[PDB]
Amino acid sequence: EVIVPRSFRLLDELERGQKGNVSEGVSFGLESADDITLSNWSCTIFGQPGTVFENRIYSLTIFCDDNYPDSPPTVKFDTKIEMSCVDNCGRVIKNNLHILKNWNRNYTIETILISLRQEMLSSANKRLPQPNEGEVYS
Amino acid sequence: IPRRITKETQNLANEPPPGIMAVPVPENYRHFNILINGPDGTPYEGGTYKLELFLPEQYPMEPPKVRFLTKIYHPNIDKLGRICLDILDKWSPALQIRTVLLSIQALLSSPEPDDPLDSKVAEHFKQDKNDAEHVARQWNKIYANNN
Amino acid sequence: IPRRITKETQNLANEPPPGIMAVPVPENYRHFNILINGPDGTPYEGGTYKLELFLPEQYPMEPPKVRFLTKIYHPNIDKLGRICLDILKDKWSPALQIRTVLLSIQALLSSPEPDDDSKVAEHFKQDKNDAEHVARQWNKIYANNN
Repeated sequence: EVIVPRSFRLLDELERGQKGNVSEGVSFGLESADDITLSNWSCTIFGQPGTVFENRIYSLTIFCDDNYPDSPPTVKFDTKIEMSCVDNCGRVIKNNLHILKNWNRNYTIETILISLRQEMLSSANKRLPQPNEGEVYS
Repeated sequence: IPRRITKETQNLANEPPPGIMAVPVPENYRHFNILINGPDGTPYEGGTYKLELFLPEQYPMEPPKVRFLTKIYHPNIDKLGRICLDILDKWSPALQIRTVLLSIQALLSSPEPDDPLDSKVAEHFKQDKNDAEHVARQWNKIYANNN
Repeated sequence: IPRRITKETQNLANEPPPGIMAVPVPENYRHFNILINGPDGTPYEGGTYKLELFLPEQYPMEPPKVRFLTKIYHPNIDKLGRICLDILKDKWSPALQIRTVLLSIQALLSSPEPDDDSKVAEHFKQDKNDAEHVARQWNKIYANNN
């Protein structure tokens, strides 16, 4: 098997995100334009139409550590969101998200963003009341 | 003007916890200015840290809001000074402003990099504790010199 | 473990082009550490530039992946060390090898291509001498041997 090193793996994901060659409702790029380690990712997921999350954008931050992609990155929302997999500080609970709970190296930052958009559709989160549009954690 | 807020205000001014100072802002009894000394035996030793505390309308039914104004290199405090404390869902009217400030003070002595709020800072504390504390000690020197 | 990759690895180690050094990473035979000397008569003169190169699954039908690790002020190299070069993009051929890629990057340091929107490229367009002055300072900061 061909082992793609961390740096080139992250550069490939960056090329995809920057191009707009991404899934619908998700966007991802680097938090800092000159972050050579490519560790801190500024992300966005769009709220699912027909749910309480609809018509609003959620800014969030994903951090890939030195063992990525062999180990899961950490996820944290900047825009305030009420969900089963998100704690009161915005951090995604690893156990409450299947792709983070059982991480595979083939999963990407995109995969995480899509999986969060899916969790919006679940019966537990679908009708759950949300704070005002554009609120940050405090 | 609730009786509890006035009592807590007086309790903090007359009998403050060691290394902690808390006074309200004139013409806003809900706004608080906090000074916490960096604990001994930590990279923050000798430093003075500014914090702001807001009491919401529903207090003490709802928890207060707190964040650092002074920059600090700590795995459980983000770049904007925000913290992640359970007692701010695990909140109860049984707890007081004094409880929150003591909890923040305790956090400076007990950083938990495995339970991080700033993942970048946290990875540094895990990979190289000495160097992370060194950076934190330098931050203390330049950002927390005197208030 | 292809015969070509081994042959190229040995060729780069035994007959390296002047100012070029390439050696695979012990953990990964397809991942290369690279040094390229800053060419004479450039703002990068005397500088030691680190790069990493990866040979992807479809090599040699597709080009190697390459980036600078040493920060550089150059119209064709961005803030992450990514390189705007034809043979890395569309103009690749299996007849070209790692050697050719490294030589092209080296040549690119001597012959910048400022007509290939970027803030850096615009700076080289408007004031070449001042942009090279900035580049010379970055070379001292980022590309020394100490």
